[PDB]
Amino acid sequence: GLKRKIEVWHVPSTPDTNEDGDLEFAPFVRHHTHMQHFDDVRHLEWSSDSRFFLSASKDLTARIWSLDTEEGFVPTVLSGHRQGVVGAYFSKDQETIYTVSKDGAVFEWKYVA
Amino acid sequence: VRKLKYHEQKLLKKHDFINYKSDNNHRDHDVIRRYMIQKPEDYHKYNRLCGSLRQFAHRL
Amino acid sequence: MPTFLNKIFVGRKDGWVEIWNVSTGKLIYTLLPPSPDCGAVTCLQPTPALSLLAIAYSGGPLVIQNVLTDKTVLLLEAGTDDAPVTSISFRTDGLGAGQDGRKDGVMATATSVSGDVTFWDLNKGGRIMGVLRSAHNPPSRHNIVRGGISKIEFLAGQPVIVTSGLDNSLKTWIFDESPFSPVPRILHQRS
Amino acid sequence: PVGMPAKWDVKEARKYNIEADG
Amino acid sequence: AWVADKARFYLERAAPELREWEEKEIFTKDEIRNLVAKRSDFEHLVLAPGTKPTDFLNYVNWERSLDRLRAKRCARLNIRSVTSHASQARTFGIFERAVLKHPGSIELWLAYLEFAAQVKATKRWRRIMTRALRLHP
Amino acid sequence: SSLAQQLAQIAANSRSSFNVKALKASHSKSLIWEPRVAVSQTFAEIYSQCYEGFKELCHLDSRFVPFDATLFSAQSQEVDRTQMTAEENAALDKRVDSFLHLVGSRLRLMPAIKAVEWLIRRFRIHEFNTGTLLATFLPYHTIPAFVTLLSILPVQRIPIEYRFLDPYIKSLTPPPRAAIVQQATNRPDLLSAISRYTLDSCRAKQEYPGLISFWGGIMAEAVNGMIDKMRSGRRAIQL
Amino acid sequence: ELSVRVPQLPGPPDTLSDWYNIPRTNLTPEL
Amino acid sequence: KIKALTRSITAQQAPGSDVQRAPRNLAPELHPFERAREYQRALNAVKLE
Amino acid sequence: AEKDAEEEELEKFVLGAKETFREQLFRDAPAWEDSDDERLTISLAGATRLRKLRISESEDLVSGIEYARRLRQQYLRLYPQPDWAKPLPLDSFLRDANSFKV
Amino acid sequence: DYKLKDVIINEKRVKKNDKYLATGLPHPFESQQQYERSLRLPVGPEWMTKETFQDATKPRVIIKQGIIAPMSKPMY
Amino acid sequence: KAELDRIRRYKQAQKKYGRGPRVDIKSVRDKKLRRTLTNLENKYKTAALKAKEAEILLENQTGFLEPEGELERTYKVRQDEIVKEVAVEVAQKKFELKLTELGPYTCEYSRNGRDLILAGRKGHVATMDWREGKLGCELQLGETVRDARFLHNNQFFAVAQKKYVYIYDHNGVEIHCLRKHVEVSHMEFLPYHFLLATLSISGQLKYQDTSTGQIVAEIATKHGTPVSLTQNPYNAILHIGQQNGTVTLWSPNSTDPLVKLLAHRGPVRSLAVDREGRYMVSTGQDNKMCIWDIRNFKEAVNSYFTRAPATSVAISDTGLTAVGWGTHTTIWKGLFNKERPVQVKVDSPYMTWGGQGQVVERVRWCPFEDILGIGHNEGFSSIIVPGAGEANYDALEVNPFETKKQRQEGEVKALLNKLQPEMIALDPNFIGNLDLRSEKQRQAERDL
RNA sequence: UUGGGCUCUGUGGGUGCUUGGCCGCUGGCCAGACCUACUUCAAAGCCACCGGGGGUACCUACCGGUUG
RNA sequence: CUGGGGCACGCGGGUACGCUAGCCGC
Repeated sequence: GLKRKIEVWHVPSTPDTNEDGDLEFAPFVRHHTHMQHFDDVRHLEWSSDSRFFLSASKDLTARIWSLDTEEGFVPTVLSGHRQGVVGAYFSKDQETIYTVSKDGAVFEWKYVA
Repeated sequence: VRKLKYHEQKLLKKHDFINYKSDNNHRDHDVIRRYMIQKPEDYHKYNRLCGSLRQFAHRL
Repeated sequence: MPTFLNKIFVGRKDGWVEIWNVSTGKLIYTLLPPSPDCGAVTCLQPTPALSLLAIAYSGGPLVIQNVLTDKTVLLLEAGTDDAPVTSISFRTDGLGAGQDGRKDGVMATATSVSGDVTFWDLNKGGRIMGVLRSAHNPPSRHNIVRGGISKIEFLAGQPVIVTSGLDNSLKTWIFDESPFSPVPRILHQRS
Repeated sequence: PVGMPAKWDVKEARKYNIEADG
Repeated sequence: AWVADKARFYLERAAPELREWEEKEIFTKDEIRNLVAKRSDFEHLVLAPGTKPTDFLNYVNWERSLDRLRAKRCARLNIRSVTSHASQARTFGIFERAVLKHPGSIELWLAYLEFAAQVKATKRWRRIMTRALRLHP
Repeated sequence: SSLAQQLAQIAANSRSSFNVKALKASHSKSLIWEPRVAVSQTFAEIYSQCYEGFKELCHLDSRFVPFDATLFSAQSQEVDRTQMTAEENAALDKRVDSFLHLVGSRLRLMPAIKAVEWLIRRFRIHEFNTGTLLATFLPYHTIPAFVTLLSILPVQRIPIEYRFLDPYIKSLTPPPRAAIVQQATNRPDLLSAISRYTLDSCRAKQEYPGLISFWGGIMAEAVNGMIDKMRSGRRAIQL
Repeated sequence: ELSVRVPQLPGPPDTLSDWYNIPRTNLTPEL
Repeated sequence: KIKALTRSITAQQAPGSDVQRAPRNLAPELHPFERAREYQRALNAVKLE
Repeated sequence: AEKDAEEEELEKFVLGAKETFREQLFRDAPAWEDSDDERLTISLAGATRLRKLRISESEDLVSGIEYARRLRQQYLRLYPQPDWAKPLPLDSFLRDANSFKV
Repeated sequence: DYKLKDVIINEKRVKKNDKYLATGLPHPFESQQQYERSLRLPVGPEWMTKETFQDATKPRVIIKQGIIAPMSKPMY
Repeated sequence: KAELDRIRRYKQAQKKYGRGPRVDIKSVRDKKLRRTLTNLENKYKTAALKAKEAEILLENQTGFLEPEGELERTYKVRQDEIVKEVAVEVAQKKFELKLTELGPYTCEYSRNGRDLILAGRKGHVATMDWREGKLGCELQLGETVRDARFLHNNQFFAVAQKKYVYIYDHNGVEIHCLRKHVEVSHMEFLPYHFLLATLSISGQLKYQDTSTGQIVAEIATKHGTPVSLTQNPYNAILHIGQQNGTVTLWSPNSTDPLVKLLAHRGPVRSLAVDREGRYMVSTGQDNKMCIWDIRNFKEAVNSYFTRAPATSVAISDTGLTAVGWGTHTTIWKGLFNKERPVQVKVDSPYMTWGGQGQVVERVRWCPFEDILGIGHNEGFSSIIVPGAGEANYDALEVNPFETKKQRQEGEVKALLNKLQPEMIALDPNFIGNLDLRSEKQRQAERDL
């Protein structure tokens, strides 16, 4: 998470990891960018199945993002705090997610009707 | 503003555009010029020090 | 052709140009050059004008033609038989001709047997206006020093014009305005 | 001094995109 | 200098004739703006400090000519409602402040007399003649 | 002070005043009378005197009648060039240019001068068609008319070639022909400009022997001096 | 009748209007 | 069909004439605090009195 | 006209002559032919780049030739045609590139 | 409660305005609404034409220079 | 009949210059009171009618544009097209100032537009005559700069630095710094008064009189740091907007808010107000903006949504509204109609100013020439737009062409006509109404 | 070495490790396109820096009351 | 007499002009 832009790059194939390997020139390859977002992006956290990730902003918002295009899904927002969020994480059973926001307010969210 | 006339002066008795009573005779500015400081913030830091000093003197 | 539909333009080793509708894979037209003493088309490029093309023969004439009426529009003894024009590029700016910088129609021509590029002002009858002498190193067969010029682009809309050669050099040049400049000045280079 | 040229400003120029010859 | 304000009086009194002419199809809006503009500039020119009888005659010719144009055009429009009274009256007031500012012009005086005589105001004409004779015996 | 660089760019690229002080001075620059009258010369008498001179000129020479219609009519007496659009302004400029090319013949005559004074105090020709007027007055560069114009010229408005008259503006004496020819030898742009002006005239069939003699003399001396520069000794630079 | 103007555009004062122009004193050593 | 507004400087002052042409709109949109400014003027009138 | 000439002179005198001043200021067939381009047509509104070159809010399917003419129009409005698109011994000498060798 | 997008006026009178109020009715008047609608109009040159200004500030009596000798013949 | 037009004229006069409906003449019982009130009503009707007749001596014509065709639309016009079509005495004014590396820039004009100020977040203050192009003064101020704003002329201006607030003369000499305000975040200038009103970070609003230099009233808003502030100049009342989701209307005569509009779900980002005080628009963190009738205190319509949180919004004299958001700004035209009682949401903007990467910090409407200032992080940019701008000022209130004499006289006019801070409320026309309670007790004492 | 020199004044790269310009970004756009829809429910609290001694009628903050 | 109240005020042809005093239209 750069000052506003959000990025996801691959990991590079290491000369440690391939048997007949070499230093590449351009070691990273840039997978997706995201400009859906309005202020500083201050924390990010992966899921445990490595398929979704949470973005806790500096503009009182959090967003859920797909690694790749899921089927029954829309990348989505979560709002409602009073002073910008510092953390946001998945549950172990990835249904509920928590956010913890800068004036000391922890919100547990579920995806209900 | 021009030099105000007679009657307009007698209405604008308490009006002046420069010397504010909060500006404190511009004591801040008069000293800062005379002693070549570069940071009127540094003037007021000096100042609230001198104030803590004088209240120590007074309570002493 | 900028506004044509699924047509490409090919040139031959013979002096001919063949219009090909690439949709159904069909040769649709062929064109020949005036004074067939000119031998082989060397380079060709579409103008900023409409339906107007620049073919360059090895034999020395450039020509620009209405590629749907097949009438010559301008003819230029523009290369020698020893020195054929091998890449051109037109300026698309709007200003820069008529000896006052205000009018348009400037083009740049390049060989690969020299390293000097040439600028024409098209307006009255297509006069020359100048030569950036030895932009790259002049090519030589007896000399170790490589030379010769690869391609020239007037980048669109702006009076920069990018040249590269053989001798490991990419330079960029620009016209100013308030002094009118016949030949540009260099405004980047990497060697 | 007059006559000495300014910065190089890339001029906001629109050109004819040509991906429409289909 | 109070010249803007004095002009404000005269132009504001000029207003409702122009209101009526707007409300009639005798002139369009851009023409109306042209008219108001020209009138304002002339009135300022009159109430300028350094003024001259030629400028006065210029202005009154402008207004009188306007009256004639208005008459011709409303005749072409076959409209009988409009009069000339307000134009003639404001024309008079021009002549009055003209003679107050420069009383000493036989030229401006005779222009005044001829104006009155062509519009038919003989009692007024005798009065004007009286004052002019008194100033230049 | 990069801010100030930007601002003075704009402010000398201005075309209309906006404080009354610069308005009054901009109106008071003029040729015949003095500033201390031209200030409060209003816009009738200017047209009066100048149109009188215009009648004199039209009775002398014939082909001024379309200019009578278009550039000296009573609506032109109050057209405010400052508030039209650009293409209008350019068409106006063309009319301005053609008038200058016709009138520059009879320049030593007072009605012609009066005509140009009208052009200046109304359309500010000296401000918005500067290079043309400087061009058509350069042939008479020894005369009191030229010095007066030199006075009223706006400095940053002077075209980039003709900038070299600034010390003469600082010292109001006419430049001499050697000074002109030396700047002509050093630059290509001034010589190109003079030649293009006089070519426009003779394309327009409005030339006259004084101007042609002027142009020939200046071109000839300039080309002499230019070959004097171009001599090299070294074969390639000579070529 | 109506001719072209002449341009002539280019400290403490020299002769005194308020005393019929006594000039400023040139200072000869004899003076 | 473009038409923006403009002002001359002619509109403030006609050239050749150092009078002050000062146009006067009457919009209550253009003069807020109507009764407040008026009452304040009257108060000044009494103090002047 | 239904106006009198002296009346128009008045109209000149008091209303001015503003518009008339403005007016007074403002005083190869194709050699070859295609068949497939006749055979082509294109969904304008379905395109987004090509949306801006329609005429009404009704044109979507337009034949190849007309589509091309619209395209040429847009090329004109985007890049207008230069005037040089519309013998002397010395001018030929200038325009010949062989007279510049070293 | 209060839903979204519904304003909340303070319903309290602001004490310090009570001097710019006018406490007693003016003696010619008979209704507050008569009076509060009677003034209703600014009088200066900023809000009306100069002619209405002259008419609105004209005094009831005008006295020139001279001698007010008491009336000889009853006028009307 | 012909008199129907005259009656319509009368009705229009009553709608415009009435300033109060009409007097009930039949209700009076006294003959003397009756005749006086009739004469009053006569003079009044004629006053209204003559002012309606006076509505012809305006000189200019209100700028506009009309899209000629059914295909194209106004929000698809380029500045290039405008500057072609337009008059050269404003195709000057289309300009830009690239001042890069001293922060995003923050702009504000002066109340006659003869001059402006742009001040750079990293501490660079510049004060210029725009259309004439001689700069007034520029200083460096070291430490950062929150907000800068002219005072009653283009002479004096205000710089709200890191801690103290400072006011400077016309050559940029620091006259004096009011240390009373501390860590101000917002300044506004209540100018028919001489009030300088500021929002400190801890939500302490101060109204300091400029002329006296004795602060008049301080308020500790018991809720929340002030996220937004703007100023109603039909009444000189502060519209501030909190962090919570409410925007509150404030006056210097009470420690408790005057009213509290409930609004967007996050913080209000911005507030802006009609100059006649009819309608107030505001933008929240929920990407909606919405408007309100002020005089009635309810919304007009369903909110608009905008594709960002708009940092700024400001409206001209006439009804244009500029919402600067994200990286490109949008101007809507008919966001509020005054003659219409019921509003209808607009389909589309008036025009845009596209985003070539200038994060739009703050926008403002130049007061009387039809251009619009945008302060973005690369510098200041002045674009041109025809619909805005009051066409015809009144040269005794302000004057975009003031000479030195008239500035001196006007300064002393507003000084003599300064307003004590007490005459500030929800309805500015209440001087000399009835004290209902005390009049009741007077009638009590009189009949007893 | 078939002109030399000082001084001034511009432009261009450099003076920090090379991943594109833009936008409403999993896409599009660089000739742009569509432009105003959608809604169940306002809000949790605290703190939040002006130099010292000094007076305090009025304003304000607080604390305690009083009628309505 | 700015005291108030009443009548008339334009374009055609007529009776008539180095002119407009009168009949009917527009």
